[PDB]
Amino acid sequence: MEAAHSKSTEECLAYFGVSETTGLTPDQVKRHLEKYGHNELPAEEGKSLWELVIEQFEDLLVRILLLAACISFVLAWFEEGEETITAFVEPFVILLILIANAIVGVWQERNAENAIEALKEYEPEMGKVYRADRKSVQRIKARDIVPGDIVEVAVGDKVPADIRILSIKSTTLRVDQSILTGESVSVIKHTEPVPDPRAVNQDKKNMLFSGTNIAAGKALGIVATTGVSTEIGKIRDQMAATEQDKTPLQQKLDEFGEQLSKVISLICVAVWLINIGHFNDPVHGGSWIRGAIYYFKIAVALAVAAIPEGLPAVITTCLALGTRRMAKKNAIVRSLPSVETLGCTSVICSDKTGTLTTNQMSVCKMFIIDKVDGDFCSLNEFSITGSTYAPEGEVLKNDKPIRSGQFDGLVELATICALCNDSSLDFNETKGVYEKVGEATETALTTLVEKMNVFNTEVRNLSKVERANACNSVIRQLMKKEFTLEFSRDRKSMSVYCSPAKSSRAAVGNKMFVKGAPEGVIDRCNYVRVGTTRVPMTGPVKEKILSVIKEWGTGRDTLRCLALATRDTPPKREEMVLDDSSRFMEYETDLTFVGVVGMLDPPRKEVMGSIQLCRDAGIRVIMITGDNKGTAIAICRRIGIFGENEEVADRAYTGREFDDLPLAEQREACRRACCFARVEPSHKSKIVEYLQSYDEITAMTGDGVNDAPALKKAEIGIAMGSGTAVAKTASEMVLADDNFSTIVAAVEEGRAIYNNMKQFIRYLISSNVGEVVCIFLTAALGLPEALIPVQLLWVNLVTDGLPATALGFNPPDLDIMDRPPRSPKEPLISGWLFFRYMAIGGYVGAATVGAAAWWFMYAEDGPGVTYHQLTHFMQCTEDHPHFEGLDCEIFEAPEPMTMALSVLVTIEMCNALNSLSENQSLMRMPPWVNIWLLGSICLSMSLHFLILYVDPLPMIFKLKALDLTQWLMVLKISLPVIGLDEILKFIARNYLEG
Ligand SMILES: C/C=C(/C)C(=O)O[C@H]1C(C)=C2[C@H]([C@@H]1OC(=O)CCCCCCC)[C@@](C)(OC(C)=O)C[C@H](OC(=O)CCC)[C@@]1(O)[C@H]2OC(=O)[C@@]1(C)O
Ligand SMILES: [K+]
Ligand SMILES: [Mg+2]
Repeated sequence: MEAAHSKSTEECLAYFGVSETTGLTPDQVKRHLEKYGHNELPAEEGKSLWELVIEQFEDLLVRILLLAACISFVLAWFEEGEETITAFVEPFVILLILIANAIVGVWQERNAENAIEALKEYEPEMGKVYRADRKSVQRIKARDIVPGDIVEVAVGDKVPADIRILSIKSTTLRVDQSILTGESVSVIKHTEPVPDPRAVNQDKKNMLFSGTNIAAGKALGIVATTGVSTEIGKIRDQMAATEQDKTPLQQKLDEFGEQLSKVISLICVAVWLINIGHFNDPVHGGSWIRGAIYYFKIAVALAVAAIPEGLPAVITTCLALGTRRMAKKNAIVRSLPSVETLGCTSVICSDKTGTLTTNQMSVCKMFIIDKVDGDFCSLNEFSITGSTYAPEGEVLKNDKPIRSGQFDGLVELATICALCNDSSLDFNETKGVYEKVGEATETALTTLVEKMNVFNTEVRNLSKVERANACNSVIRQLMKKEFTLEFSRDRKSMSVYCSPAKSSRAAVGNKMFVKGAPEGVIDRCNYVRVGTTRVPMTGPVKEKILSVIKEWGTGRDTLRCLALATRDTPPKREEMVLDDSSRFMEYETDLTFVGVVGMLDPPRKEVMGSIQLCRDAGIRVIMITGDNKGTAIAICRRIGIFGENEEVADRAYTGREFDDLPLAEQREACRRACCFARVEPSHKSKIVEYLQSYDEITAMTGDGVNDAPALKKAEIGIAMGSGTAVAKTASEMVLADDNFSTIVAAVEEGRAIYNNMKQFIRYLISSNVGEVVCIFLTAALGLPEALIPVQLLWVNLVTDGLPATALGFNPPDLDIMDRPPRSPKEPLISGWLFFRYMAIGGYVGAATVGAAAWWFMYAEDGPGVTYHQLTHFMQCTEDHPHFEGLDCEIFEAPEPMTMALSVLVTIEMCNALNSLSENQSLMRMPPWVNIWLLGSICLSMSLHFLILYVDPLPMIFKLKALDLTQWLMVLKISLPVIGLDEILKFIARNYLEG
């Protein structure tokens, strides 16, 4: 029964055909179970260990690599491991990488945490029902509860289903429902219907929501909805229906892999068509099986050359280290790839209280009526110092300090503040500061009362722990608080009914003290207090009171205002019914205005600057607040979201205004809006959707489980460190200190990170371009393998992987927050840069094949063949008494492969430095600029020598070291690559726009 809050207790009982005394019959439970299912959210999504690894191998590059391993493996068993038992080495290495990458997947997944699963923490194991088969109450499993059940809850109970309250057995029922409504304090429940079928949850005063807690009391209810139909259930389903898109880099890599298969596929065909002459060859006289093995030794080399096998390790280690750095700056990143999206944020939607502001409220201003005499009216306005909750401060009139007691209107103002107040103070000895007990707003009032000391209590001789509530306590001993009419939002006030306590001075009698939003309260005043006198409420006095309130709330003060008032002749006690807040407005009529208080919830100190950084970085900032629209706007002005004199008619909206627009104009509103006041959790999600319709990258804050769907949906959901576990698990990032400026500092890192990622991605991939060239020339010409997969893998995982991660530590651009957000569709390599790596790749694939061949042709220690057809090396076995007077195993020699492997290594070290900066020459941007980069390069070079010199490894790698001179040639060949990009860098700077 979705609409139970709007129905009476009788109607709900009749809807289900259940007695409040008996509960459901066993039959009814049977039938209700079948119709409505069990009371629980669905079991976790479907992914198993066997399934996990299949997903690890859906990847296109991973798929190609796997295949490569197989061909490698055949080559092993069908080539003599008796000539070289270092042949079964190649197929093995490949497989291993694939295992690591799949183990990466399962460790990451098994340690991941689903937000929908965090919801289930709000499901109690048990619940209590009355059912017909037994007279006394039954403790049963909560999942066995069914709609129509007569349920019982009490102090400490987590509420098992969405329940329409029937009967409150205790004198009062208080509920902690902060997780659903973000109401900080426990709230009173009642039993009467709530008229509006479209009432938001905060106004369903007669409902208990599944997952919340009973803070006090005891009550009997009827279950309205269960399982997926509850409020927390609807939230689960929104989340589950939310597909989170791939990060831009993820997309670009899938793009790469897609295209990389296509290219590789093309290259294979290419190979075979300059070697199409193999068809004009005689059927007999050729070892085909050696020719076919040749196109497969080259096939596996190709797959290995093209794939940046070390890239996922480098990407993840840079993000990891960025993350550690972010966490020292209060930004706790939950999703490693989020760092990139974070740097892309173009819109930040942020809650105000506690993140743009301190949520540390104090009363800064107050006024009472000084005099009313015709059209003449005079106020007494005061100011109050001290911004903390401490009793430290003074009251000032026209900047002069005054004694509050001297003003009759103020002793009454204080007593209203002291009594119309469910909050208090307490002094903490551990932290050494005063702290709030209750709402921030009301606690500001009890602080105000302490500063006013309106009876001049011997306060000087008072200790701190008792100083906290000292002045308040002498007011609480003057009137007896009989009962209180709790705040509700239909009337936006609350009141307390007091009788005179024992009085030495016989009072007028009972009083009601009320405080609330000024408009409503003031309208219900027929009198204004002037000192101890009372005068009828007139126009000039009203306008004067309201004009000041507007000033304080709407100007640079940005103060939240409460009107304070008392009812001098309340209804007779016996004529009041306290079980239905519907009547409380009527009880709070015919009041006398006594004063207004203005309190401030100040911006965090850093928030000013951050809003300006966002302006500088072209990031829109959207405030979401509970303030009225006029004060929301003013607060925006105060923190720089709006200029002080900027016209913001079309950039500010209330939930009410926003809903009243047709869908088209809701969307246009989101294009420019920077302030939403008094919204519904509904709206956060809608706002995100709209912003995504402008292809925005939206960060969005939240902290309750009611925020969870918007967090899930935003590109970056941002949770509060002090918020719910559920909100955190739905977020890409948690703010350890709740501070908005932490968002902005994380966006900065995200940009710095990605820029450095750009460089080592560009670098590794450009190397793979190169390798693919070498492998291509090997096959295209018909040379002995210049490079082997065993070697190429080593280069791609290790020797290039260290400068790659070193480029992760490229110092950041100083203007990195003076540029607009990066387009998510920005290609990593395109246009002109494409040409640059097109050229560099063409170089290294020639350098590597060259040195290998230079060992063969134009040789000092090689066959020394000057310009011979050592492209026909394969047919040297039978054709040696035909052509060669020389040997033939010289074509499987290590030294050519290690000439190639050495020029590859040396080249990439140089190209790492060309990669320190995209276009800045090492003229203006030296290589010492990256401290760690120069360091890492020297380490890989060691590792080069290690596979050249340490007794086990050379045979494994088909390598043999080269003496004092053969390196000169390695350097002759490989060193120039610097001069190439240094030129192409010069070009971009001076000729194309940039
Ligand atoms: C890695 C090895 C190379 C050989 C490769 O195939 O990558 C290609 C391809 C996949 C693209 C190209 C490569 O194409 C070429 O290199 C031209 C053909 C040369 C053939 C080689 C032998 C004849 C990238 C590598 O070329 C340059 C010149 O660097 C740049 C870029 O890659 C990126 O932007 C990096 C993405 C993380 C992509 O054009 C990319 O596809 C597009 O979707 C992008 C945007 O991805
Ligand atoms: K999200
Ligand atoms: Mg919230």
